[PDB]
Amino acid sequence: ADLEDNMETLNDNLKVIEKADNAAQVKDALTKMRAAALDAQKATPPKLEDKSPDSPEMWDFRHGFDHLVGHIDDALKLANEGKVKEAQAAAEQLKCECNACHQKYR
Ligand code: HEC
Ligand SMILES: [Fe+3]
Repeated sequence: ADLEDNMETLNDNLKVIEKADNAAQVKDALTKMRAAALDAQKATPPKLEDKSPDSPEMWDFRHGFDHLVGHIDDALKLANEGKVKEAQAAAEQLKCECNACHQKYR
């Protein structure tokens, strides 16, 4: 999918998590978020469309998704072990990282 769709999916699955009732629901939502984040990593953001694929901006962009996924991964662990409330908190606080990349490249 293209970058905007993947970003909508992250934003929407965050909403799924915020109102989820059990760890299985949070697990599936974080799973779809992880895939979308790595899919978004393969795109080129409009602001960087005419930079080299190997530019420092493009690698800071791509590395942001690695960093996001690392936090999703530990949130996923919590949900895998039944910690609904902690995984929800871990998930909602991803917004800090969302906003940090947005300030630079959105
Ligand atoms: C950089 C590594 C990013 C991270 C991490 C997140 N986002 Fe993002 N976002 C990024 C860019 C470069 C853009 C612009 C996309 C474009 O094509 O113009 C966006 C945009 C969004 C949007 C708007 C989507 C749209 O319809 O135009 C949303 C709703 C959004 N981003 C949400 C979002 C969330 C919830 C994130 C954390 C889970 C997140 N983003 C991370 C770059 C990056
Ligand atoms: Fe970790």
